[PDB]
Amino acid sequence: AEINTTGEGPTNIIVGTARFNNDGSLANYTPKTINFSPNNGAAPNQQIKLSFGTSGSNDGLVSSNSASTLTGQATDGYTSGNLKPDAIRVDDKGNILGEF
Amino acid sequence: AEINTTGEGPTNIIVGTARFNNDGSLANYTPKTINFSPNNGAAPNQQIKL
Repeated sequence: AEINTTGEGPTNIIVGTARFNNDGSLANYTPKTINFSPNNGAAPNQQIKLSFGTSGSNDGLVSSNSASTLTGQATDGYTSGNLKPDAIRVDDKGNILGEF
Repeated sequence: AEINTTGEGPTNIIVGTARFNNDGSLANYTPKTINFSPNNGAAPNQQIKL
């Protein structure tokens, strides 16, 4: 897989920075986005946009005197699925359920 | 963590006073309140009142 455009420049690695404000609230962080090409036949140049919380808020990354630990993680996305005809079930109000 | 505004002035330390009346009943004590910022991402400038 590859990520960065050019010139740093091993292809794998991004080198950004991050700063926390005086009371541990985040100030800013860079890069906010990532080009990402899997290079395995998947559609190239997916554009992820990492999020680590709004400026000046506890919602994202937060520095503190206490020991550092990861918490939370979430993202968009699925895996391909297919319907199975043997199980269908109509319900009340007449919309037809399906169970992939 | 920090507490006092300015000018004494290590940030940590408050220097108040207290007086007791003639029979041991309290007379007065100062400061009656404390600004307090944890400085760990918690909401800054909590106002305690001792």
